[PDB]
Amino acid sequence: ENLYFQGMCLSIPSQVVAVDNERQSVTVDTLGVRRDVSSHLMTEPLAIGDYVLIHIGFVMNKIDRNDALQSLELYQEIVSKLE
Amino acid sequence: YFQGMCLSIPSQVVAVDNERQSVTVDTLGVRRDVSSHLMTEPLAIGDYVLIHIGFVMNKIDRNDALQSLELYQEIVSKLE
Repeated sequence: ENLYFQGMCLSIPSQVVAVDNERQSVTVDTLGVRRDVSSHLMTEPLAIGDYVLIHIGFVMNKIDRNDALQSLELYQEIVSKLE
Repeated sequence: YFQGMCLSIPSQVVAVDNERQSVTVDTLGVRRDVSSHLMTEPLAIGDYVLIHIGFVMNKIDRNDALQSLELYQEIVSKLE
């Protein structure tokens, strides 16, 4: 699963070349092209010289139910306005 | 970073299967099953969640990565 960046594209092992934990970012090199990326979804702490496989994904964060319920009316109005 | 391009929609947990370790969420009427391992903290039925999208990174063994990269390079030389 972790091999697939998305369903029809193989992740390329990428070397970690910089780590900035105070700014939650890491720089990776993928076949020589460098990209700085947010490190919020790294699955364990990383260091220079580690190799990673990367995929677009997500994690689920809880939100207070009352805040969710109050905000949802605005989300529905947006959908109504833009569909 | 690209999470900055969209607003996560509050989504209700509408089913929980602990034998499969999955949950179902509902986002304005549309339901999806998601792995429970993706919870950042304990969720229960009826809770609301917001996803955080981004690049998930899995560390792999350096030697495996380095040996495989010859094959990636070979594909690139051939296609691109």
